[PDB]
Amino acid sequence: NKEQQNAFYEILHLPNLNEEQRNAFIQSLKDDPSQSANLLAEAKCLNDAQAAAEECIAEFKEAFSLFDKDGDGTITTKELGTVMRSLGQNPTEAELQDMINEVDADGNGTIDFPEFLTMMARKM
Ligand SMILES: [Ca+2]
Ligand SMILES: [Ca+2]
Repeated sequence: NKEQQNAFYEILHLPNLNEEQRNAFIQSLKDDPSQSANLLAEAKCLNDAQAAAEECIAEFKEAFSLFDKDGDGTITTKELGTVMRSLGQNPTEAELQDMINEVDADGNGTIDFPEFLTMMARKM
């Protein structure tokens, strides 16, 4: 309860959060203060997505790692499928292909972290 306390305060005073959002980070950092640095980062991104670039990239990396299970810095068509069918969805292997193709810049059949970034940026 030393650097925890700091983050706590900082979240309290992040201007742009609404008080439902504020409340979320707060009581959740109470139940698990070991997670202090991570909740601050997420809120920092939530509050100013332009100003909190590193914190957004931070969180977005962990999102990447979720699909990129073998960790070769790339999301294959298979890894997409592997993740999705684990979520009870049943895609035809032709939609998995259309889903990668729809966010693939250099058109090499997979998805790199920069391409991943663009997709996130796009909606919103
Ligand atoms: Ca991979
Ligand atoms: Ca690519």
